[PDB]
Amino acid sequence: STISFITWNIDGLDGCNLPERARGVCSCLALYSPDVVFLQEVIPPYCAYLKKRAASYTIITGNEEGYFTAILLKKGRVKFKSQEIIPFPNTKMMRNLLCVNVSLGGNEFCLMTSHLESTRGHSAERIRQLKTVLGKMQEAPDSTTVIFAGDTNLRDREVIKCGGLPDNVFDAWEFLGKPKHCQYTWDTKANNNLRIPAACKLRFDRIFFRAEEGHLIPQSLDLVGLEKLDCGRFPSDHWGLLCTLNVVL
Ligand SMILES: N#Cc1ccc2cc3c(=O)[nH]c(=O)nc-3n(-c3cccc(-c4nnn[nH]4)c3)c2c1
Ligand SMILES: [Mg+2]
Repeated sequence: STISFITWNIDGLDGCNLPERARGVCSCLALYSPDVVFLQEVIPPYCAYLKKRAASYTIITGNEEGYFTAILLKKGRVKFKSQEIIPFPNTKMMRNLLCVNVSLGGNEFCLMTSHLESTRGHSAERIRQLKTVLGKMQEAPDSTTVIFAGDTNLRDREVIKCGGLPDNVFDAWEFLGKPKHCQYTWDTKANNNLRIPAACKLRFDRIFFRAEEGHLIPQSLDLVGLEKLDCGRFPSDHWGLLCTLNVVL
């Protein structure tokens, strides 16, 4: 029993080299062939690109106002059961939590994604949204494997300020012993898409899981989208995260 997935803020609001960058992301999906893809900052022409160049993935969306999140399900592997949209009532950037209940490899899952409140100034709202996500993860039925993968925009001690991760929720990067090779997902030194002159390295993209003891645990975690495209830029200002969870008995 296993699940492989990619989480990626694909910077859809960047109108520069968007078809080439979308091609780049679809090439990654074809190469790594994940069961599920969690995407953030998707825009309408980006969906149209995914429909043609990643046609074997069912695109699940909630609200599609401006830019939004999506959960892609591999056709034939993942069976869609239901979707739930959890609002962030105090969001100023139309952010929300999207859960998609699915069946995969004989196991039941609630796959969640969000793009938590952006900007340093809205730290208090981002922390409240993280609490909502963590609360929803704990509320899922006991026999279901809960996976959150998204752009949290988290930094410093914001997780500590939220009250920390609960006793039954784990960060995949933390669980694997905080490996250095995938410690930053938003790196202005290694990534040139935004042309930020200052060197900034943050871990905005995070994976949280809630699984039964002795069942699914992270096997691997790797950065994706580190290959420069023909235009000399990367598919996004963010690196994507490729993760596999496996059962260890
Ligand atoms: N350009 C640029 C630029 C350069 C350097 C940094 C450095 C940090 C840092 O060491 N810690 C941190 O928590 N955030 C940093 N951001 C950041 C990243 C996203 C958003 C906002 C932000 N939004 N609104 N105001 N600031 C700041 C940067 C951004
Ligand atoms: Mg962006």
